[PDB]
Amino acid sequence: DPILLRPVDDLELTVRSANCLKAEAIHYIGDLVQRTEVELLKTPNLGKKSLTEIKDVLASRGLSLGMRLENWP
Amino acid sequence: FGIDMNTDYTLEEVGKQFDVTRERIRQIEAKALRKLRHPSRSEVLRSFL
Repeated sequence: DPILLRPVDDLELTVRSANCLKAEAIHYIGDLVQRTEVELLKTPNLGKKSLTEIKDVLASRGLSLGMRLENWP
Repeated sequence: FGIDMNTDYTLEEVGKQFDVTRERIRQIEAKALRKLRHPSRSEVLRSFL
């Protein structure tokens, strides 16, 4: 899926969520959807509203969370 | 920028329009410029250069 390997900037995140995501060593949207919800919840400064926005925008873009990904990279 | 109207204004001349200070409008404009550089709102614009 070509949309998975795009940079995480294409999601139009806010300053807080994008800075936290870059501080958690993730640079691919496929990596972001690969991680489970609890793993992103445990990371510091990632609360309910930012994760809710991420879930909503991923669902609106056709993606989701916790999808099993093979052959990465 | 004088879009769909007459003469464009400077930072101070639009300060009286909104009562905001000159510096904040320079930052208000700067953030407006910052939003449009992002993808998904700049793909078609890049075809004009």
